[PDB]
Amino acid sequence: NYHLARRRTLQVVVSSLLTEAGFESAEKASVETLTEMLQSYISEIGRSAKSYCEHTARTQPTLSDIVVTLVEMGFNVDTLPAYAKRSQRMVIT
Amino acid sequence: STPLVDFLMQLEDYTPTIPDAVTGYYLNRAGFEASDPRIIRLISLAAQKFISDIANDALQHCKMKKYTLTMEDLTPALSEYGINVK
Ligand SMILES: [Cl-]
Repeated sequence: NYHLARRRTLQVVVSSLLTEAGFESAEKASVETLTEMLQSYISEIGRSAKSYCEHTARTQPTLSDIVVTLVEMGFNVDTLPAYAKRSQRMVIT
Repeated sequence: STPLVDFLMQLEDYTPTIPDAVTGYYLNRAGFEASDPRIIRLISLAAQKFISDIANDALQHCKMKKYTLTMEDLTPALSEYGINVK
């Protein structure tokens, strides 16, 4: 089913992120926590972005809109470019 | 100079660890939708970093005693993300 597939995908994502952070193992509870926090954060961005973009006169959301949304959420966008370069090296296994 | 817009432009090049479809699903679930796939990728990377920051925070705790993430180390890293404090 689709929910299973998503959960498995996020598990692998979290696994990759933990491996990159320097962890070799993890308690099941910690993986479950971060899997939950990951999907919920994406949804939170969605709500925030929805709320924000409803103020613009343009039908289509822009990248600029999303950057501002992240700032509104207190996300430090200044650090993203550096992070994106590392992530590109990252591998799933 | 311009390290941010340089990043935004080549979003089409990056392939985040989170598939676009999965990020898309959770965004569309919050009622947000975007045709520009760079928007999806930006959000995927922000979400990834959100978790990476927590993982790094946890590791720093684990270094205060080859590395195992435990709830003992992860719990303190969640202090800003609990109940809404007024
Ligand atoms: Cl779900």
